Amino acid sequence: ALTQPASVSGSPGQSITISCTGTKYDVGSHDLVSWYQQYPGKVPKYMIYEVNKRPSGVSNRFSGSKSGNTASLTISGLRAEDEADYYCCSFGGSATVVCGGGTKVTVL
Amino acid sequence: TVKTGTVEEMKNCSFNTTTEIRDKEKKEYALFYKPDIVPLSETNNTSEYRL
Amino acid sequence: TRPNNNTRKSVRIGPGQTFYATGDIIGDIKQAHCNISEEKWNDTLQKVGIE
Amino acid sequence: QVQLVQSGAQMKNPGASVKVSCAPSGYTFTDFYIHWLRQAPGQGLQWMGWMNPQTGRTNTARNFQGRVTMTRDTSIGTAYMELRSLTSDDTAIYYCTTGGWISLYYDSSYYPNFDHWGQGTLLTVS
Ligand SMILES: *[C@@H]1O[C@H](CO)[C@@H](O[C@@H]2O[C@H](CO)[C@@H](O[C@@H]3O[C@H](CO)[C@@H](O)[C@H](O[C@H]4O[C@H](CO)[C@@H](O)[C@H](O)[C@@H]4O[C@H]4O[C@H](CO)[C@@H](O)[C@H](O)[C@@H]4O[C@H]4O[C@H](CO)[C@@H](O)[C@H](O)[C@@H]4O)[C@@H]3O)[C@H](O)[C@H]2NC(C)=O)[C@H](O)[C@H]1NC(C)=O
Ligand SMILES: *[C@@H]1O[C@H](CO)[C@@H](O[C@@H]2O[C@H](CO)[C@@H](O[C@@H]3O[C@H](CO)[C@@H](O)[C@H](O)[C@@H]3O)[C@H](O)[C@H]2NC(C)=O)[C@H](O)[C@H]1NC(C)=O
Repeated sequence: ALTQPASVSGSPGQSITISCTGTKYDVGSHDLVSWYQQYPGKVPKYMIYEVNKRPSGVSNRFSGSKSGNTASLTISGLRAEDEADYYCCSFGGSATVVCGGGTKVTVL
Repeated sequence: TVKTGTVEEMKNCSFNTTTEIRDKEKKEYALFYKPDIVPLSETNNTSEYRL
Repeated sequence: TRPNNNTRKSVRIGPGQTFYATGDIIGDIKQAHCNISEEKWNDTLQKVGIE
Repeated sequence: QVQLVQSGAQMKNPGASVKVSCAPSGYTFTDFYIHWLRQAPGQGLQWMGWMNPQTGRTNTARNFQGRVTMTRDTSIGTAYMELRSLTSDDTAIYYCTTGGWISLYYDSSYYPNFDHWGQGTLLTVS
């Protein structure tokens, strides 16, 4: 459940975006969207908790947004450290949270 | 005891309600608050209650 | 406010009458509460004291 | 800092059922929800259920209704998750994660704020 693109790429120094989309119930009803980074073979990491707020330790390169039944992360100032998978998890059905399939980032 | 967890204020009551047809009764339930519910008389402190 | 996400289910009784009662609480458990500012209430009791 | 310890790797035949265990450290156990997550090998994250350690209330996704049950022991300071009716497709990494903050006045259960993640444990069905 919940749709996400498969992959995205760009050169160093560029900025890219990763999008997530769901029904009017999951993402359209609440501002509860969070983005998790995962390097391969590692536990995920914690990037964005509410749709456009960061925790401590996360760079300002990352920022999020919402529009209607869809939301998207923004990665700015690309470098080799940003080569990792990114998943979105958002408020789901009744009292649940549903997570997307994930997007891979390739820095040329 | 909703989903493995206790709720202190609401009782899950089950009662035999009458269908549209006068002959056939049906077993039905609903979550009644406390205050609305009182223990029933003439029983040995069992789980029998009334409005 | 009443934080919890009550549902609502209808119980058919008799010829066409229905009886609406809670069916489930699809979420977590809460406390119903009312909030007042402490500073404003201190002012509104100080002035009532003066008058 | 805070750490979430989990059980070691597991191996099973189909239909055996497994009770995975989690043990948070560094914060009061009953101050934050516990959210259970799954990651099949090569697949994306999937959400299983959350738990209220203060009162044991729990909820699970529609595709695990009855198939999964989770409980806890506040004295030990640990949480358990029983998965039932194992198939070969249940081979996955299982994560124990720290959710929102419990409070009596607003439902923070469904908040996707997984602040701290367990090390993850591999369950194998074959
Ligand atoms: C009636 O009155 C009562 C009594 O006043 C009201 O109850 C109060 O309601 C408040 C909310 O309106 C509630 O506030 C919460 O207090 C806790 C206490 O610690 C606080 O943590 C909460 O704030 C966090 O969560 C919110 C969620 O949106 C965030 O917006 C906020 O920025 C905080 O986020 C940080 O902490 C979270 C803790 O879970 C993290 O999950 C989150 O991601 C974020 O990051 C931290 O962790 C990161 C690592 O993961 C780290 O890098 C970073 O630096 C951060 O440390 C929230 O403010 C009061 O607690 C509550 N009071 C009581 C007694 O229950 C009631 O609402 C009123 N009702 C009405 C209708 O008005
Ligand atoms: C509070 O509870 C209400 C229900 O009492 C929750 O709303 C319900 O959310 C579900 C999402 O799983 C909706 O289900 C969907 O319904 C459509 C048809 O409307 C169907 O095509 C989908 O396949 C799915 O079954 C349900 O309709 C919706 N009901 C209402 C009345 O809105 C709500 O999400 C809960 N909110 C919280 C914060 O707990």
